Amino acid sequence: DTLCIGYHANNSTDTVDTVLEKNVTVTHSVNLLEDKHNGKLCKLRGVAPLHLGKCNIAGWILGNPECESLSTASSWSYIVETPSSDNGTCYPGDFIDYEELREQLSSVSSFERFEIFPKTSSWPNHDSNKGVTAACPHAGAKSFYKNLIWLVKKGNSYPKLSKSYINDKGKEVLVLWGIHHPSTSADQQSLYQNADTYVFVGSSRYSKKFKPEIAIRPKVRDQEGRMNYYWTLVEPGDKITFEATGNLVVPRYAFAMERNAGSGIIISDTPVHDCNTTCQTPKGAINTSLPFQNIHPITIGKCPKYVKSTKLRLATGLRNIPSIQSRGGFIEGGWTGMVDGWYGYHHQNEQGSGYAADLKSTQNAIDEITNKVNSVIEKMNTQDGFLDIWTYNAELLVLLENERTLDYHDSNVKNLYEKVRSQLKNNAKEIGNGCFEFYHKCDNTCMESVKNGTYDYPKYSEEAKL
Amino acid sequence: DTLCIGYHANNSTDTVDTVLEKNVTVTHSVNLLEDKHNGKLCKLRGVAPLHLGKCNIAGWILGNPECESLSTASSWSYIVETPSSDNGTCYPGDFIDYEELREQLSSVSSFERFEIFPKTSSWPNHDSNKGVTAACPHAGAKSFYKNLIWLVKKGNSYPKLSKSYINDKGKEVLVLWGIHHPSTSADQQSLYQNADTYVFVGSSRYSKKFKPEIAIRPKVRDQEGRMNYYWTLVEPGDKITFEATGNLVVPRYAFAMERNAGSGIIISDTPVHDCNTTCQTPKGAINTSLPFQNIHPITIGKCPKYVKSTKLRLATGLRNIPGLFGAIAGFIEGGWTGMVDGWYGYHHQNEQGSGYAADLKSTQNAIDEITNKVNSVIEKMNTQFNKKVDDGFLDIWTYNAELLVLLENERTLDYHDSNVKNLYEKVRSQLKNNAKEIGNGCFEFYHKCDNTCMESVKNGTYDYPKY
Amino acid sequence: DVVMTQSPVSLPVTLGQPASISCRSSQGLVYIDGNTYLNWFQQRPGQSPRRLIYNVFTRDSGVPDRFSGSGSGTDFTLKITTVEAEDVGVYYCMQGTHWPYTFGQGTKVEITVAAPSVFIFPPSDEQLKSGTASVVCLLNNFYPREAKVQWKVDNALQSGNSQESVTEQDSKDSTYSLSSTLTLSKADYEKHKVYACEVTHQGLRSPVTKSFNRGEC
Amino acid sequence: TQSPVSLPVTLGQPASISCRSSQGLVYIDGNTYLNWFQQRPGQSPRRLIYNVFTRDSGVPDRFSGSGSGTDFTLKITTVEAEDVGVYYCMQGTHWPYTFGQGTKVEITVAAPSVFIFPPSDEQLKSGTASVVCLLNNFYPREAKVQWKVDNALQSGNSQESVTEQDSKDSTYSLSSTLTLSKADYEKHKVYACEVTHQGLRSPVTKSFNRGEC
Amino acid sequence: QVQLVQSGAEVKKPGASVKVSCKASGYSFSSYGISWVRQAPGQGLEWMGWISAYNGNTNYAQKLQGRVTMTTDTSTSTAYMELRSLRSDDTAVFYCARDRPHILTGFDFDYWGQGTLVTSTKGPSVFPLAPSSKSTSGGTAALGCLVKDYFPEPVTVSWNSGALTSGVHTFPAVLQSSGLYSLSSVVTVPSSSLGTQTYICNVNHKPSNTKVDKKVEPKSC
Amino acid sequence: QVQLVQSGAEVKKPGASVKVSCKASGYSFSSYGISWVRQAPGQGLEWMGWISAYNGNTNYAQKLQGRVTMTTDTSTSTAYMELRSLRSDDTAVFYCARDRPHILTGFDFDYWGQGTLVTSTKGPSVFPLAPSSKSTSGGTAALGCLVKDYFPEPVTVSWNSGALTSGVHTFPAVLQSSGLYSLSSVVTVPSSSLGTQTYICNVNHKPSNTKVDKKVEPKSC
Ligand SMILES: *[C@@H]1O[C@H](CO)[C@@H](O[C@@H]2O[C@H](CO)[C@@H](O[C@@H]3O[C@H](CO)[C@@H](O)[C@H](O)[C@@H]3O)[C@H](O)[C@H]2NC(C)=O)[C@H](O)[C@H]1NC(C)=O
Repeated sequence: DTLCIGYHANNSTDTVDTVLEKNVTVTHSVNLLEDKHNGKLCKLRGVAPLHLGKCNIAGWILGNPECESLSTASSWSYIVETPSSDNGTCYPGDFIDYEELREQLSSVSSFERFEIFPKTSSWPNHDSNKGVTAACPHAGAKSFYKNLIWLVKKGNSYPKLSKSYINDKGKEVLVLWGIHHPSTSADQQSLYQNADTYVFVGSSRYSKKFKPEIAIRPKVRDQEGRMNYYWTLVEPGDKITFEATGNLVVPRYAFAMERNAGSGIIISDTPVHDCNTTCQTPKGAINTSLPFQNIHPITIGKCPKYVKSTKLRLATGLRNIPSIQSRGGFIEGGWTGMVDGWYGYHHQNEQGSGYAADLKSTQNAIDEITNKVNSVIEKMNTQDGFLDIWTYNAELLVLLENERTLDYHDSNVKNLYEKVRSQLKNNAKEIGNGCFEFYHKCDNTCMESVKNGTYDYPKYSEEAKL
Repeated sequence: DTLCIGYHANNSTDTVDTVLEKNVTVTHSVNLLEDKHNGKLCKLRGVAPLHLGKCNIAGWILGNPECESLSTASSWSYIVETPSSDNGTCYPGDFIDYEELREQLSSVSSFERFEIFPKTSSWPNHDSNKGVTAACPHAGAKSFYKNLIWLVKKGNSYPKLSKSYINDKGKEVLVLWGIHHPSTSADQQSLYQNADTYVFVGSSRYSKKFKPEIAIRPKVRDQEGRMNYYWTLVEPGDKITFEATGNLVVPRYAFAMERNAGSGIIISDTPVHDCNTTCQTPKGAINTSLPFQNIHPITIGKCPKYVKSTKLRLATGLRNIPGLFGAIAGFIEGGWTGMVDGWYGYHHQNEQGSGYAADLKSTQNAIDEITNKVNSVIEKMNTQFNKKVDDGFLDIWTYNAELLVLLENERTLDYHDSNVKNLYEKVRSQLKNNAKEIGNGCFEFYHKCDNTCMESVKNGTYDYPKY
Repeated sequence: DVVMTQSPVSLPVTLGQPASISCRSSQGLVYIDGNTYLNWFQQRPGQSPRRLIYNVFTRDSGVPDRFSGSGSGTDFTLKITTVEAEDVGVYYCMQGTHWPYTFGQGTKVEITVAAPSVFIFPPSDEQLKSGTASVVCLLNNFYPREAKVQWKVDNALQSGNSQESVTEQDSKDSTYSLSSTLTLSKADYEKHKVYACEVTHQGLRSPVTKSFNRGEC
Repeated sequence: TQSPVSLPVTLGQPASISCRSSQGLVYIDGNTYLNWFQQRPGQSPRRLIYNVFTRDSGVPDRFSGSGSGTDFTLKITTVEAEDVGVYYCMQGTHWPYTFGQGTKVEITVAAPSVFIFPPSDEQLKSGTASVVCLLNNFYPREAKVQWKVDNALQSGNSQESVTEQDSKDSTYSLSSTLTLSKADYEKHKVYACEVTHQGLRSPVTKSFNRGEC
Repeated sequence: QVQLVQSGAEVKKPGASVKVSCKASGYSFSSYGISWVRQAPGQGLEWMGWISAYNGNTNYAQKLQGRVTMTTDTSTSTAYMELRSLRSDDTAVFYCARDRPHILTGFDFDYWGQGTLVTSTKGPSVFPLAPSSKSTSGGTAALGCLVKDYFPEPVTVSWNSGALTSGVHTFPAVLQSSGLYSLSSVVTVPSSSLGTQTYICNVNHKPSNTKVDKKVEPKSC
Repeated sequence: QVQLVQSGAEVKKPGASVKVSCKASGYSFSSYGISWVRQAPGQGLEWMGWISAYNGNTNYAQKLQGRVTMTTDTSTSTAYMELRSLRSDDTAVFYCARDRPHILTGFDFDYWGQGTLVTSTKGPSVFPLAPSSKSTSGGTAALGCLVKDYFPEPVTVSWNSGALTSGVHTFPAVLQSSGLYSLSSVVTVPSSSLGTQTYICNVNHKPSNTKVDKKVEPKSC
């Protein structure tokens, strides 16, 4: 008769990193990093995103002739841009408060474009048809932004402008206009007659006076003068007012909208799909089951915290050593046949042979391991400098806790062997391979007495030999 | 004849913490956290300034009657305050730009108080003697700040004031003044006659117009009206100007000074000595090889970086006993006190004699790798290091450093455990059948092996001539 | 033990629009490699509960795609797009890894106006031959559940001698059905002629009365 | 790496030297940097501040070595005249010990007292004549010595030699030696050395006539 | 096909013990874990115990740990459960379902039981609820059975032996002052089919092993 | 009184080897721990080797590893040094000092050596530099010795056998076109004591084992 002790073995190929060793295979482990992918840009919530192709946000909201006219979905949860989408503001200049505007238009519930100032009626004392340029071509001819009108002098005079609109739509209206900055004084006179001009856009929420600068720029996009683009939000009831004596690109179409909170912009070449998935990334989506992810710093929605790590996997079980292939510390090889628990015995007598796990040591380990794994997930709840240091702090903690895990198993096995060794001092000798050579024959019910933890030896060892 | 292998042992009581175990005793280790205590401080000789004692900075610079008048040392790099500093602004109010002023006066190379506006001459059209109050008592009577003058109306009139000073001292001058905010309109009239008054203090580096507010504040220090205290620095050549029609506490004594960079304030009850020691804790050694201390979150001068840890000690040697691979705490269950030459060594036993000897090839390679790894840690510390970033990084860096010391200590002891297992395998692979394994890290030499034969095993060149 | 806290205990909803329930625990669940929670259960009235979304997100075999359980760590929900009429019953939270399962309070799901059709049934002759008379009033397939049934014996209001019983909301047509039973002795039943139940309900322009005369079909 | 290689200083005021290394050496239990020694001209160096800060036995408290991590310094409050010589940094941890270039330390105006010594009769009885000029205890070191034989300037036939700065009085001493054959020495009468130095209102000449004490 | 079956409803007084069985049919019996759960009306659910055919070791609920006991048989493929003392608030409907093979693996309740309702005995008197009126209504007739004065629950009632299910409403049982339960079951039918369509209600009260099939015919006056 | 002693200055041509000893003498001698360092004029210092009689295995400088060799004796308490090939850039003063016997415990040069200066010989002719003109100076007289045409250096010169040290200046040796070295040594004295105070200079050129004591007397004309 012979009784031996051993650990669990499995066909798992999960590898974890410890303090001393790395790429260590274990029987059971939990990952702390989900970057699993091949997901395709989908749609957060039922609401699909607005896809910008051949244009950016500036060209879309201003209405560059090269962009696709409405169209335009009524509602969108986010906006997707292309890196090769660089034709936006056709006329040179810069968009004032562009980052702010990008975040406003990110998420919207209702969106409607309307003709705030009709070209035919609103401007009787100024020429609106001449407002075209070579910088904004449509069909091999001079054109301009669909949403704006470039007012030019009507003959030999540019009368003082004063137009206003009252927001009766019942929801905040986005108004956009432009201020022209000519190249030379000759062009300034040829466009608005007057020399010392000014522009003023007043409202309850916004007020600013623009004095246009007449100067020769480097001349890019075939235009020597520049044009700055401004915008504001008119609350329902507030009245926008446009007082100006020249150099003003009045608006034609405003946007009545009801914005939504949060969200952002994605700049990627990935296409759109209809799988209705709820987090999103710059390139695809994820299942967000894990509290960490490593795809891109930019994330939309309730996604895991981004962490730039090669791999994070916390170990739960013990080292997997099956050692049985091809032809065939103190103990070598694992118990593939035993699946009852992590630690167990193996009896051998005339009645039969079989494996059995010690549930007192196994259940106490599962309770402590599960408790320790949850204690680590409770630590991640700590919500560029912090990112790199927290990543290293998390890496160090996973490596540290992996060594404490495998040593806790190594100790639990040594305690199980000492439990058997202390019961039968002389009735059985130590083989040295984690087994015990029973001198006296011990039946199945006698083997259970060792498992129960109640063994006596009133019988002689029989070890007389020799 | 027998040959044995073992570790180094010594009388050291240094304990280090590892990943698996804690409070582990080791043979050699370097500390990473220093706590000596202030003798007194006592730093850079004289250098503590005019020990403030019962007053604070505001009362000292303004000249509260309870504070000791100059006196006052000519130079000081830092200032010491007491928590029991009851005497500051005797007349109620608040000191404007107090934190700024504290950092300016921290370190100074030259400091001289001079009478910018003499009481007797500078104010002929205003009464300067009446400027006293019960809030600032000296000897059981109404007094006032020694460095300021509280101008009152001269009879039935308060004429427009216009006084100026040109800084001819050749160094920036610190000027201080006050603006009174009375309780009622009756007190305003009784002090400066006019009702709608104003004050203006102009200069090249500073300009502001004060309109005093007349309101009943809750009573403090037996005064219903309060008084705000202002100050500025006049560069050499710049002209300060005081235009006012009432409610102005003109200066009497300004301070010509030459500031120094950095420094701060110390608020403690410890007394003073003279011992010429820099910022690092007594006895000015300082002389702190470690870059860490656990005394105060902020310390003054060129000091090491603060970390609130119970103990940080990086391990260099092995476990001191006068494992994973199986060596330390395994087959060899004890260390050698007699062997002192090296971490790892042999022990021969033959008719000629017996003695210990260390293997310098394994020992020197370990010292070079350990020293290199210890220097790599001190490098990673110093090379890479408002309340969520100043105090937030501290708690996380402390935990990051604790984790790293714990981690590096386990890698150290396993590196020793492996080096010894490699030394035993080196001997075992040489004598396969010439000597058996005892199991206690020793070998039973069957054939005779003298001192010259034992050296051949140390050299690494063993022959197989006999049974 | 894990504290499985449900909310809300009573969940009123309607057809077409979706719904959501919330469960939170004292300790986080992981149990080695993401074994996690067990799921959520739908228990219909007088029936055993069936599996739905095991392992938090993995759906059960033989269950429509309308259901969808999502969550990470402690909390939060199980969403169901478009509620059908059969989606009614009690729901409960999953076990907390550790053997103390500790289930929820199992919150109760409940779902156009429909007027009841009213029927009254006189005592069967078989029964009257044993000394007891049971008159029954049936209000079939109405909505909402709020309904009022009064008994009148010879035009006098009754009190105490009537019991009511209602079915759960129908799994197909979303209607409630109700029964009222007037239990009288054979003695009292022989003294009075006119038996009637008066019904009021939002879908009724006027209160409805179904009546009959004793021994007179 | 040492810096500077040449360190000029004066009495009363302190001084400081700088040494930096490739690695932040420590060793086990903070041996760190080896201490620094002062090597006087024609003498062995003596210990000063071992273990970076611990001072040596038998050394004044004026010296004070301080430092942490791979740069270091050594301050000396008030420089005396004896604090002169070459200083070096001490290799640590490594056996490839590697020392510094070291810094040569050198220290009121003092005019030289000038003395000239004619050839001793003993020497002239062997065919060579050596005239010696002595400039004793002067400062600063800058000094000029010209030889004149019968009032004619000499060139090449003179060698000079200077002591290091005195360990007590902070002065330099200098010797100039005119080596001539006995032939040339008999041809000319007047031998003289002309000395110029900042402390001299005028150039000084010490001279003598041959065979005429 | 792998549906499991268990014992029917029972009734025991406070003090006497009770035993319930749960057979595994249709298996696919790889010997994996079985569990037991209770559910009292008005409360919720709480775990009772667990047992495995792979592992002899079992797990019980600390609160009821002393009284409960678990046993099983591999040959017959059946699990048993027993309780010691009884009381009013300990009475509940007991269910049984599969759980897991090993302790280390995950848990799942793929298949569930029927529900042994354990809680003093009678058979019901079944009285016809007949529809005449003016034929109930022109387009729809109502009829049913009055299942009265039975004890204890629970009672079954189908129509024409399962053939008729559409339009059937079986109401919750109600307790009476007598201590006996009462129940009604109705169905709507085409008023034109009354003269040609036989309607039977099938009442099964298993506690008294009673079968009553009552024909509900109209009022041909 | 604790100090070590070593061999005197030597001289060898390029090709021949050289040996130097370093005795321990009084008093507090660690049984073990000795190091060697060189210093050439115009360069700095560089480690040569180390040795212990414990005996910890010795250590040499990789650059000079081929040639250098270390040996020691416990009885005589003396350490020896040896070099193979010599060259023009190999000339330097070799020093010897004690080290930690353990070597791993620490490092310290508590006591240093004298300095064996290693590079035909020839003794110097010592000529008196006698006080000249009138009272040299009224308050101060100057005198010295001209130590000429010796080889190889170095040479010793004290005054009245150590009695006279205050005021003594011994100048650096200087090389001459002849290939021989020259040196001067002067001292200032009270001009009044010339007639009553004997002044002797003591010149020792150990390479030729030569002792010359020259009395420098004035010019009583
Ligand atoms: C973690 O698991 C093992 C750890 O060793 C890695 O797989 C092994 O990688 C080595 C190369 O690093 C392979 O060795 C090669 O073997 C061939 C003969 O099979 C030999 O000709 C080559 O010269 C080389 O030595 C080895 O085959 C490979 N597999 C095994 C079973 O050892 C694995 O890549 C590691 N993964 C990560 C993510 O770290």
